[PDB]
Amino acid sequence: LTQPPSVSVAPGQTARITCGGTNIGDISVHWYQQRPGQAPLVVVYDDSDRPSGIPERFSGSNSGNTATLTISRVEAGDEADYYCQVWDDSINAYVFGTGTKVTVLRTVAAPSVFIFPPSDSQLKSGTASVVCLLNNFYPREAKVQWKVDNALQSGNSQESVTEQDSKDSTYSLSSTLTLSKADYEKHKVYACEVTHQGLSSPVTKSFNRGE
Amino acid sequence: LTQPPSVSVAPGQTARITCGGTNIGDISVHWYQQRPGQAPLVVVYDDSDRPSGIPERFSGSNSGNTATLTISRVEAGDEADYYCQVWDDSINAYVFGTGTKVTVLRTVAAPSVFIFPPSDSQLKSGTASVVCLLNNFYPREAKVQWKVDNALQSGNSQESVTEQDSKDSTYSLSSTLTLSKADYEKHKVYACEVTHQGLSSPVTKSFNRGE
Amino acid sequence: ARTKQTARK
Amino acid sequence: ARTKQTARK
Amino acid sequence: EVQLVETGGGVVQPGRSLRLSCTASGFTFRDYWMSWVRQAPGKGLEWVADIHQDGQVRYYLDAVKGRFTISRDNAKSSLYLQMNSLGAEDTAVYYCARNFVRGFGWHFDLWGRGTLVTVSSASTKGPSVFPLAPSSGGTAALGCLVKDYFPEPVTVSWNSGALTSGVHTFPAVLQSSGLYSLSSVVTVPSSSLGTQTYICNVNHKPSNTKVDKKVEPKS
Amino acid sequence: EVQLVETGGGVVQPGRSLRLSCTASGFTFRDYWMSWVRQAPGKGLEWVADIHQDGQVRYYLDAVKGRFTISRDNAKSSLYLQMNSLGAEDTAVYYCARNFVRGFGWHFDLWGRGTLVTVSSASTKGPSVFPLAPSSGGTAALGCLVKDYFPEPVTVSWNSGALTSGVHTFPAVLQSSGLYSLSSVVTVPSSSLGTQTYICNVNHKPSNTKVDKKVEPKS
Repeated sequence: LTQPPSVSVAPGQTARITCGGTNIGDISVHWYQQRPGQAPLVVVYDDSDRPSGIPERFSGSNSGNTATLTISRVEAGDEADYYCQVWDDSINAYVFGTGTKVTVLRTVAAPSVFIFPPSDSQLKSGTASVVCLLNNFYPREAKVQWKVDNALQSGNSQESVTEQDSKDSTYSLSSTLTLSKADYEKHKVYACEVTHQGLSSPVTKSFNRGE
Repeated sequence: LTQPPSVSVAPGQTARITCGGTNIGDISVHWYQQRPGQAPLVVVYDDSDRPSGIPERFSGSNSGNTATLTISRVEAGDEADYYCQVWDDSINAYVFGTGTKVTVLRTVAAPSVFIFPPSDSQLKSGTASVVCLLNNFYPREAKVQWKVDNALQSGNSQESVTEQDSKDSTYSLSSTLTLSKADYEKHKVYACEVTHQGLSSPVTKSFNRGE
Repeated sequence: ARTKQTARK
Repeated sequence: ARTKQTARK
Repeated sequence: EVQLVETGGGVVQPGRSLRLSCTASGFTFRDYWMSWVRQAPGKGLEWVADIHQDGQVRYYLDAVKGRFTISRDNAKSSLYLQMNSLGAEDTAVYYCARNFVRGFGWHFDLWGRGTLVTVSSASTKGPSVFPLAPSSGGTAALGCLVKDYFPEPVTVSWNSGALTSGVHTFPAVLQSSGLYSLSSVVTVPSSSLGTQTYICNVNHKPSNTKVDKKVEPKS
Repeated sequence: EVQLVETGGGVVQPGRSLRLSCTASGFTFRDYWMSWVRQAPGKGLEWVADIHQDGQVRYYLDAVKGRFTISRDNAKSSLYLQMNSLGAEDTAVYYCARNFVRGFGWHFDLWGRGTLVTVSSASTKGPSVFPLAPSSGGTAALGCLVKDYFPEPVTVSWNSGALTSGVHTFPAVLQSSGLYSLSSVVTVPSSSLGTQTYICNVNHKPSNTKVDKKVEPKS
């Protein structure tokens, strides 16, 4: 069953998530909400009924070749993947839609930047991990650049980004600079420079090794 | 759905009850047992499953245009009407078969005959009911003849017959002779004569009014 | 038939 | 559709 | 404990209305489709109507579409059948039934004992109960004669339910007067006629009539 | 109380076998069709198999027909999935799910939290946990660095579950060494750095590894 990969909507406004399939209107459609790392949860079943617990803002319809999940008065808590589902009596199989990520639009928000030196514990193993944290920002696009004794680093870092926070709709990001203990001790100043639309000019957090 | 009106079987032997309908084999069939004056009770559902409580002697099959309820090792307790049932998705209706009475064959058994005079209570209302009871006999066919002062009565009696007894497979019968109090007091000897295959010659029970 | 499908020709 | 029938062309 | 109980049956005039109630106990009523199924005297089961858990989606037998309304009150755990424009073809025992599909197919997995609706122009009439007194081989017979009631049904028990063995309650016969009559008898050991007390308990719900009668040998 | 709990996940070699168990609590297990549903990392839900209440009627996704066997033990309230001839396409979170039709359509009304099966030639490897120590506006950040484990997943909680506000546990990144690494951080008021104790609780079930680490400012 075919679903748009994503739908985004401003808070308080209405998200519409379609589920396409030939003559899907002829049978019952159900919808699951899945938060990242969580189990799917029924939010609408039998085309348009709601389990107890589920807010009245969730409604469904189903006709022709398209079932539709409608989320009114969208709030941050509604960020999730949504899957439609039918049962197919011709091959005795349950069939799922490909899923739709709902993103909630919010205002630009600047990251809080933090930098963390490698622990003493890790150094005794010959590896230095330097972690830069961008906390609670929006939009998701951000540029993190590492500098070591003011030398721009390349090819020795990796980034991870959270899913949209379920309360304030922001993202967070961690960047890890990995060096051998030997290369780490060769230099003094470890800097994380952050460029982002919430920042009028780049923000740099740094430390001097040995403090 | 089409069912034979009745099936009879000897104790310990096997009763087969068919349920006919076009392509009935393509869907699930269920079977209800109904004892006289009782609610229907599921004995086989989903073609061939048994609810808990139901003896393994009840089995079902379903194929082509005919579902079949099979009762093995039949006993008196299995006397009842049996109904098949499907659900019809083309008109959103439950559909029942016309039902099958199962009769258990047993040996000929002679009736116990009893006669009852009208009560004093009833006489004060101007009507005499004389009741003849044939208790626990087989087969069901019986001839009851009323005689009043040895005059064969006609047109003034009615009979009632029980369903097959659920323990000994017999029948019982009541015959009521109804007379006005005036005609009742005009005569002396009230007799009930019973002819039946369990009796080598007719059996007469009688009373003399006023005793 | 032991099937959840409901159609019957 | 809110129906117990299961067929879909 | 788990059970369905129909009320609201009895006589009703042709063209008039009657409403049946079904009271559910012992289970979570609002989780189930519920149905009415009927059976005319001596006839087969006939499906009448379904109602969805939330009370709006409803299905009807053609012959009652337009005249019958099925409804429910989950807060009261109750099912209703509003019957209008009744005719003789509607005369039947009406069963309340629970809908269930376990593995594969929808069926009825719980039934009420049913209530008889009689469509008739005639007034209800409660019965007169007369003793069938025993004549005093090792076995004596006694009983009650339940006479001249309308409509059906009458039920008879013996010693408030204690006496069940050897009881025969005959089908009613329709008398020339247009009223029904029924006998209930029971065979008991003769050696109890002077000892054991025998009371028949007659219930004619259509006329709200309940009669007990004790039966003796006379002299 | 009403719940499904999957076990038996972790790494498994291609061509080899793994058996998942699902333990049901809080409901009458034998009354329900039960199913397995899977989700490859970052992909959509995919139905795998159904099993009838009585354990014999079973349905399978084509891609697993012949290699997977679904079975159940009602006495144990347990669902099983025997997976053979595993390949990379079978790598996924496997969910235990209960089948139900209330009004009209069959769906899944109860899910387990799922267990990740990783098909890989490589041996399990538990993580090393290192502190991300806070630098001592009103808010300080601290956390744990969970390094060099395989396969996924790692879970991290803070103060045995007490600390949930302001926690961010990042998706793992796949390092050039072929091992995963993950950070979990939390922002707390600075005025607690000398007062409140902060312990990260790391669980790597595939290697049966559990590490707690307390994080301080240093000097």
